[PDB]
Amino acid sequence: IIGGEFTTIENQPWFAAIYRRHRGGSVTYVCGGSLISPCWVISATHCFIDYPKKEDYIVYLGRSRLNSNTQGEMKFEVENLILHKDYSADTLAHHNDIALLKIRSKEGRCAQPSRTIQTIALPSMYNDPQFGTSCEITGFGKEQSTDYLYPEQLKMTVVKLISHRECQQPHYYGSEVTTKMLCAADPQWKTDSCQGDSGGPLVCSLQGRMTLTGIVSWGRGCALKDKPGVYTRVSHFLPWIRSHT
Amino acid sequence: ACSRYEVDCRGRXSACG
Ligand SMILES: *Cc1cc(C*)cc(C*)c1
Ligand SMILES: [Cl-]
Ligand SMILES: [Cl-]
Repeated sequence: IIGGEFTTIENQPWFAAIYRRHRGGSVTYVCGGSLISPCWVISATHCFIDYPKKEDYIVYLGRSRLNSNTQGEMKFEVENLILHKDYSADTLAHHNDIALLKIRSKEGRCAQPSRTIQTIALPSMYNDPQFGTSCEITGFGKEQSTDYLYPEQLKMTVVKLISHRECQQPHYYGSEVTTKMLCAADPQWKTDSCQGDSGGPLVCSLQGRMTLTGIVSWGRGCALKDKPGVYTRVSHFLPWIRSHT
Repeated sequence: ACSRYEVDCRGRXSACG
């Protein structure tokens, strides 16, 4: 996350931190995700496409730090890793950038809500907030595009929904932006998602409800003018979510 | 380059392409 503020998991308790175990037993961060029901985390297929084997992944809920443990976290294996059979990415855009992870603890259990862990609601079909609505994004992604290190503490920021009209302008994204996407950005272009934030939530209040409107998917650079963050548009993926879940 | 330990290797910002 570029700009924004350090936070804690209690303020974003549906956030999931997803890691990959390596050949030697080292473990590195992969991407974010969001807890949509006790046994299910939703994320982005691009995060997993190169290494699609469920057994390598670890999911933490209730975790506020990247490389250190925090009080109230819970650790899960991945029982099912469901990628979108239609994922494609041209040079910039990723299409059908959505993934599901069925989580299970080594004692065979799913998540339990707590001070640090809660589910986030999905939007009803095709139901998105009005353009200009202020939403939140969160993640362990880079604080500057040019950085090589990741922040150790979770970060969040606020961005506003932009219309497809606005987002489709040749000086924005053009048709690179399909109706299965959503654009969001800072009116001043100072804060944005970045590498490592993919898979994480775009959360909006929609008809009284904290809702997973989007999933961090792609964009040109990070926090560049006329280059919003693009999100997988969750309102347009319910049937896929229901059938796989 | 970019190795197998890379975070979010296909994310925005990444040297992937
Ligand atoms: C170096 C590298 C790593 C991944 C996961 C993807 C691409 C394109 C390049
Ligand atoms: Cl290793
Ligand atoms: Cl699929």
